Parts: sequence; structure tokens; C-alpha cells
Amino acid sequence: MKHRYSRNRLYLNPKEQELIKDYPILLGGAGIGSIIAECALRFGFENITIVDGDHVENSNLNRQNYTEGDVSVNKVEAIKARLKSINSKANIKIHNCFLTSDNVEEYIKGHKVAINALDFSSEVPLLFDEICQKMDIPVLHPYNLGWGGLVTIISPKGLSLNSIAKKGEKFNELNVVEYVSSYMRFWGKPQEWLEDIIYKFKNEREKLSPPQLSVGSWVVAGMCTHILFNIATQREIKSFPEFYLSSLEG
Amino acid sequence: KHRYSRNRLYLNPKEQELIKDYPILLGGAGIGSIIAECALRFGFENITIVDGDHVENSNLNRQNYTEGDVSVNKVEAIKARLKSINSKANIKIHNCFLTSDNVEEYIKGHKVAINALDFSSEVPLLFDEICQKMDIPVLHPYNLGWGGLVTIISPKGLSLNSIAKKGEKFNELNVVEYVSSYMRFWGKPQEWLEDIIYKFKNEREKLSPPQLSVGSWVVAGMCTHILFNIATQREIKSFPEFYLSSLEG
Ligand SMILES: CCCCCCCC(=O)N[C@@H]1CCCCNC1=O
Ligand SMILES: CCCCCCCC(=O)N[C@@H]1CCCCNC1=O
Repeated sequence: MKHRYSRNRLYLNPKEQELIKDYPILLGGAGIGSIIAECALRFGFENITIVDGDHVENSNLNRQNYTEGDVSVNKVEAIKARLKSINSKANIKIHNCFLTSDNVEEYIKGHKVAINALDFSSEVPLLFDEICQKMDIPVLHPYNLGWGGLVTIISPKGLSLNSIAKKGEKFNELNVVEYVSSYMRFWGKPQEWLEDIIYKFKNEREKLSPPQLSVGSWVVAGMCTHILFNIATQREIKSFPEFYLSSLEG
Repeated sequence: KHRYSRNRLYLNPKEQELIKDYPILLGGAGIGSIIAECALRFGFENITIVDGDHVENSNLNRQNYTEGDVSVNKVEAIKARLKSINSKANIKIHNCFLTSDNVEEYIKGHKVAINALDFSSEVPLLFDEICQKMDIPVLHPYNLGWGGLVTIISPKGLSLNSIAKKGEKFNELNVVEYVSSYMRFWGKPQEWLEDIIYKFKNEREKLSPPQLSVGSWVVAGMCTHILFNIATQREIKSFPEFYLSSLEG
């Protein structure tokens, strides 16, 4: 440990603190992932690769780890500045590029765990997971459900998100969230708030991106940091088709 | 504005308008510095922050500060951070410790308050008492490592005094022991929470309780939601009820 991680004691012993220091994490996408990166860095994960090709837009400022001065800059450049001002000795490696079928494997290679925060409009969201399973790299899928944070982990030998994808039609986050609500309702725990926002979003006249709130981003960042700690320290986790849902209502 | 574009459906324009000016008083810029950013990005642009401490190294594992902030007043550092997120936001700071003499005037003028005050200061319980008198509900956020804990003292309800015993001093360990005992009594024991309580008590040296970034980030989300519910007059649980949020729900 260090005096920076002084208040981590009892929860983490010194050997765990050292372990997560160099534990190579791959983060694909610096949007929702920028909140996760700060929470995970402050926890003690100092070896983070961030890959994103987008620039900071105004609409990011309601839930992503950027400032007014960052607007029009590569998200990856801004989040590295933010992260390295929190920990100057941290090993924060960025790549201002979009992932494609040709480059995605070499980026994945060398990491012990990955966070798939990739827009489903790019080409590689599902292929990203397939390579990680092939390489024994578990994949965290964090989602911003407004009031809730949702994480599901694709484990190397388990079901992938394909299981809920339909053969022949495209797959996005609305499918994931509709699976979660149906699963919760199946078990007698309907999330009526979640079903309500899905209904409003689908019956929107105009075709827009899903709404997201700072609440869910902040909650999911904490969830991911806990999950990462469990994965690095070989504590048990729930794998997809099971998931973690956290909200004030719960 | 386009800054709140992705807030749609969850909030209508009139709610976004309402919380913009909803005056929040935040006592304590430690765990409160995480809460402040999440609430500002949500759309709460009228925040008063009162704290007398400086930024220390040990804050960096869970609080909203940088290596450059160390040795600076928390309120100046957190205001710089907040104003870099929103230049037009109304962030009023006071680098002062709260005392019996000043605490009422700070509370005056706010619709809701967040009590994140160290229990070694003079006014943690008096702060709530004054807020109760003035119809100001008070959020008490706690960092339970893996969990976020919030309880709201409502003006006409029980205060934290009810779990204090008149003969010994009262701190956050009493709140957490209350929460864990409540959970076990009602059939959902939090063995993780009891475990960290047990480890901390049997520590040789007397140190401050450990805290993690996860609970800070989770408690910041919970507080922002609770603020939105209070401001838009949606139902919330008041103390002796509470909200506990963790990876397992
Ligand atoms: C109808 C309302 C619920 C919509 C749920 C979207 C939440 C979310 O997280 N979506 C994406 C998915 C791509 C990678 C991660 N980041 C994102 O922003
Ligand atoms: C034994 C382990 C559990 C200890 C719980 C401490 C959590 C916490 O919140 N403590 C303080 C209390 C003062 C106001 C808010 N901020 C704080 O840091």
C-alpha cells in the first residue's frame, strides 16, 4: 500500500493492493468507461488501457468524466489527463482509434480482464467478446439504466451475449435491458421503473439515443470496481446469463 | 441545454428547470465532493459547500481531488472541479468549520441539506436539529466500502439521537452497527458488513474507519436520486428507515 491507499485497509490487505496495482485492464470505450476508470484507479487499479475514437461532446457532460475544457478533444486524451492528475505514477495507456475486425485482437492481447463499453453501432462489439473468451479474459458489460447500474460478466467458458441475440437481426443495448426486465419479472421482482422507461423510449416518435443519467453511471462505476477486485483476487462472481442490478429502489 | 440532452424521458423540462436552482447545503467536502459532481452533472446547479479541512493524500482513494489539490482547502479545490464541469453553475463555498454560533445561518436559505460532517466536530447532531425546525430534510451518506448507505432525517420524524445513548459519544460506527443489526434481525444479514465492523473494532490502534471508492461512487448515485425525489416531491424513506445499495442489490 501507500498513504494514498491508507483508507483501503481491512477491506484490502497489502498483497491485494499490490496485485491490482499492475493488473492489466482493457477498457473499450471512454464514455461510461471514463467514470469507471476514475473509480477503479482511486481503488488502486493502476494499469489501464483505454481505447476510444470519439471526441468529447456537450451531451457527455451529464454522466461522463469530462469538463467544458475537454469538449472537442479526443475522449481518450481527456480521460488520461484526468486520471494522471489523480495518480501521476499510474500506467494509463490510451489509443485514439476505433476498433475494427483487423486490430481488435492485438489490443485485447496482454490483458487479464476487459470492459466492453463499445457502441453497438461499431463493427466489433460482439467479436470483442469472442476473442476475450478465446483468451480466458472475462468481459464486463456495464450499462446505464438511468436510476440503475447494470453489469453482466461474460466468462470465458460461459454463455456470451449472443444467447439473447437473434440470428439475422441486429443486437443493441435495448435487447440487453429488455432481457434484464423480463428476467426480473420472471423471478417475481418486476422493475416497473425500468419497464416504464423502456416503453417511453420505444414509443418515442423520433429515433434518438437512449437517455442516461449520472446516477446510473456513478453506481455502475462502483459496481465495476467491486467486480474487478473480485476477478483479480479470484473471488466468486455471477456470470451471464446472470447479472448485477443496483438501484436506490433495491 | 444540450448538456442535459440525455436526461430526457427520465426528467421533463420543468423538472430540469426546477432542480437547476434548488438550493442544496452540503456540510463536508469529503464524501460530499463525490456527491456534488454527480448531482451537478444531473442538473443541480445551486450548491453551497461548507468545509474547513484541507486536501490530504489519504483522500485520494475515494474523494474528488487530485495530486495538485493536496494541501489546499477542499472547498476551493472542489469548486474549481465543479466550475470546470459547469461554468454557469452557482457553486457557493465557505472555508469554515461549522460551530454552534454559525451553523444556523449557513442552513438558512436552503431547501435540502446533506450532513457529511465528521462526528468529532461540534455540530453534527445540532445541524440536523436546526434543519428539522426549518423543514429542511437532511441526507446522511455513509461509505460502507462495498456499499453506499443513506438515511434521511425528515423534519417531523425521528433524529439520529434515537440510536445515540445519552452516556457515550456517537459516531458513524453506531449508525452502521444499527444498520447491520437491523438487517440480521429482519432476516437479511449483511455478513460482509458485520465482518468489516468486527475487523475494525479489534484493531489495536485507533484509526479512522476504512472507506473505498466503490461505496463513495454508489452513495453519490443514491444521494442524487434522493435529491431529485425530494425536489420533485416524490416519496422517500425517512430515518429510522434507510437505503443500502451494494453489488448484490
Ligand atoms: C431505454 C433506456 C435504457 C437503455 C440502456 C442503455 C445503457 C447503456 O449503457 N448503453 C450503452 C451500450 C454500449 C456500451 C456501454 N455504454 C452505453 O452508453
Ligand atoms: C467500520 C466500517 C464502517 C464505517 C463507516 C464510515 C462511513 C462514513 O461515511 N464515515 C464518515 C462519517 C461522517 C460523515 C460522512 N463521511 C464519512 O466519511
